Amino acid sequence: TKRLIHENQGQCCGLIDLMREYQNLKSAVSKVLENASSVIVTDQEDLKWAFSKHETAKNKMNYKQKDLDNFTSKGKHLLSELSLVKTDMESTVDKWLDVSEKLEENMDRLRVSLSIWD
Amino acid sequence: SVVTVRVQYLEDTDPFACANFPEPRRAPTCSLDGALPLGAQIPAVHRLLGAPLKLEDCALQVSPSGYYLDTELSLEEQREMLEGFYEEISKGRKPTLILRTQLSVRVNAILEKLYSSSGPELRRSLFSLKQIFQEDKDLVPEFVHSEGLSCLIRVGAAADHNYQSYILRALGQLMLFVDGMLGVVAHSDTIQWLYTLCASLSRLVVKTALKLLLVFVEYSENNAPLFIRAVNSVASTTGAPPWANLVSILEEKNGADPELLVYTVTLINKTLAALPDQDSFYDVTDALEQQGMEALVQRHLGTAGTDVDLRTQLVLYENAL
Repeated sequence: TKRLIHENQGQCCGLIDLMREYQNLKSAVSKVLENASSVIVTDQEDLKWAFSKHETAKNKMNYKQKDLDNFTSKGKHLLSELSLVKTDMESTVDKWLDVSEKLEENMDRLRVSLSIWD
Repeated sequence: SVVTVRVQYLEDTDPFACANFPEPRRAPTCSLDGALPLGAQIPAVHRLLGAPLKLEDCALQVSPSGYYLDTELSLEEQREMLEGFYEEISKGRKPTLILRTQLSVRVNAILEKLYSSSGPELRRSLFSLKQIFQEDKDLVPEFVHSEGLSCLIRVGAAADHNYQSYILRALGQLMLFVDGMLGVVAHSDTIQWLYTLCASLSRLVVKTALKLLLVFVEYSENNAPLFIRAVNSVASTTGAPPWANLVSILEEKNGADPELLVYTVTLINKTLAALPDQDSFYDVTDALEQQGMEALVQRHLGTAGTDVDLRTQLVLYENAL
């Protein structure tokens, strides 16, 4: 009978290592995210260089894009477990959507702005 | 003729936020009847599970097999679709069944939210749509059945370039699956919309529309005539000459864009390779020779700056004639 105590307490144990797991993963996530924000940047050689540079910003972008969707996959199967927390997730999902599109069409502008150089 | 199984429910009433774990982890046992219809049997197990599921919007998926049960015929009558099922039983194990929402109800909730939401709401939904289709391909047939394509077009045609580009990435997700592919082959309005999209000012959107149209013409050849007819209908409805959008890309108002130019030439090439009729062929090539095509081709084949792959596919053009 004493086991069912051990059981509920194991339920609390499994949820504790659960979000300790969420936290250690998130560490790397933060680093990646930080970098995502970082790569940002608001002559004719220069324009061309910019299109060729923003082209590597995005070669790197899609490069990291595979573990980035690993991140979207992990987050969706993350909030599967677990009121306060939800808004937090939504907040990073919207912030990252805005900077996903934002570096998408900022590199697009840099390509299409040495297009104004070509 | 009774059956003892392992049961679990799946909380999917909201498809834009599906949970991942079925509860409980340790599936409970209860006894059914193999020769009686399942509909009347669903309530005992539904209360057995205490699920927060609209019992009257529910559906059943065989866990390992994935089969969606017809809810009002017995177990013995759909035996031909449960081969792997009775073999698990025959092994003396208990097979597992997933309680979830009908694909119909889920696609219905989706069409509601697409038709009734807007702004940030609508946008979030479209991004997730991609991954949702990757991971349950089974929604795609019910989707085509509920005019979900009507919804997608009816939304995309009054939206901005990001909203439309996201729609198109999602749409490619649909077309990796057979049923969605079949829905696109059926819906002339869709391909018409993609042609309209080839005139977008977003050069990303144009590349994307172009590459999906390539996917469309590469799947089969039976849809080359359907394409050409859709294009004629769009050019005719819009007041522009047929095919004007591609050749406008070809004679570049903005300048050079090798990836789009090569994509376009391969597209028209791969449109050419699928017809034995030389007479409609000649009809069309007159319609093109009218617009000035030969000088554009000639002067571009002159300049040595053209990229080698683009050049190979355009010599495939010339070699055809």
